[PDB]
Amino acid sequence: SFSGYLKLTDNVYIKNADIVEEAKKVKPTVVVNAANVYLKHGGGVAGALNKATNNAMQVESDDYIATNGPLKVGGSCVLSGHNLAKHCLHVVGPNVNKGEDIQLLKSAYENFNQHEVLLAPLLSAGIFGADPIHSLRVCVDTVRTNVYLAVFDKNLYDKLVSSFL
Ligand SMILES: NCC(=O)Nc1nccs1
Repeated sequence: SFSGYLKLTDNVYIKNADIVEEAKKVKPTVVVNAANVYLKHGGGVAGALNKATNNAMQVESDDYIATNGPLKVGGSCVLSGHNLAKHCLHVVGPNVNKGEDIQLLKSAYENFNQHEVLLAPLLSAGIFGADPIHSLRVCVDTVRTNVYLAVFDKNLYDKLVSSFL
């Protein structure tokens, strides 16, 4: 199972790790993708997860969008986890760099509550522009299921742990 995680709360765990390498080692039931409404996995966590699937995640995502249309900001969809997980939960956190409502971050984390255990990144962090310290706070105050957070950046991981209330 998951190893080397620091326990933050009853159900939230954190590790300085690349989520792609973490998914390949663990092969969790659910890996969370930091998705956009179009499921266009170009950069950040999405680009890295998609590249690990040899673009199979993007091909599957384009078929999903052709059938269903775009997701809502704060929404999610369950697709295949390919070689990374049983399932991928594509969750859309607000992109602050696109002027999206930061209050949607709580709605985005609520999607995690439909899964008993997940491997996930901090929503809206990185190229999505939100404060990762705020994202971790919303995560621990919203998610009740078991979430294993992978933070790629060592310096950010240290800052998150040392500032955790
Ligand atoms: N290029 C790899 C990468 O970005 N991995 C990440 N793991 C967690 C968040 S970002």
